[PDB]
Amino acid sequence: ALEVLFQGPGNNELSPVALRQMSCAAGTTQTACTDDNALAYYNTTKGGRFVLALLSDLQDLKWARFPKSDGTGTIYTELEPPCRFVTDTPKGPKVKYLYFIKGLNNLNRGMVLGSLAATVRLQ
Amino acid sequence: ALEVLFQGPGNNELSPVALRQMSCAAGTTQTACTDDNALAYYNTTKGGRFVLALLSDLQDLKWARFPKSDGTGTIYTELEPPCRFVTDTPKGPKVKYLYFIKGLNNLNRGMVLGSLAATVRLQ
Repeated sequence: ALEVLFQGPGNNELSPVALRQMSCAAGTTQTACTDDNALAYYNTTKGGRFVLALLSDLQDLKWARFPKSDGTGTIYTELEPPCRFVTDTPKGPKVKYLYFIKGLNNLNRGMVLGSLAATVRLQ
Repeated sequence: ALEVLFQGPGNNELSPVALRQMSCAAGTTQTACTDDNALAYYNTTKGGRFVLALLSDLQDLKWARFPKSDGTGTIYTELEPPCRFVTDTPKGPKVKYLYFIKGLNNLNRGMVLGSLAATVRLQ
């Protein structure tokens, strides 16, 4: 499914890599992050899991929480004010909110917007 | 086919719009732009046709030429150094070169990279 063109690994070459999806817990505060109520889109990277955006039904989200792979702790990441779009889901049309990670650069912001576009448009 | 999520028209809403494709003439110099040897991806915009990137088989391109819609003249746009990727075409695998318009901002650069990604990856 979802893909993005990675600027790399070498030269000026372009490699398609997967924009993977995982369930995650978000909320209005760090304490608020209870159960799984959003979908995080991420790249695997030199740091590890790099999360670019969350997709959720809620519009109040300001925080997302991820447990480290290893199991040695958790990370709380700040979300930007969301973006709303409509997509025709199996249960009918619904508003979805797209939260970019706070501080996400314009290139990665564009990669997500281009990558999701065909599936938002599909009915 | 190709789509991108437009940040607009209002609020923080997201609208899927088509990333349209048109044949065009490119070359190593402005004079070199002879016949149709590339594919320009463009948005329709408040200025008119906004071209974001060219896709071509040639790797020597530095210029692209578009006749104005109206017919009152032509535009020569400067291309950035290209990016190469491989895609399995009906005639087998071929290298393609992606030329971003000179000065293209990172958001639009990312939108193109994300939008093309699923079709590069497909066989």
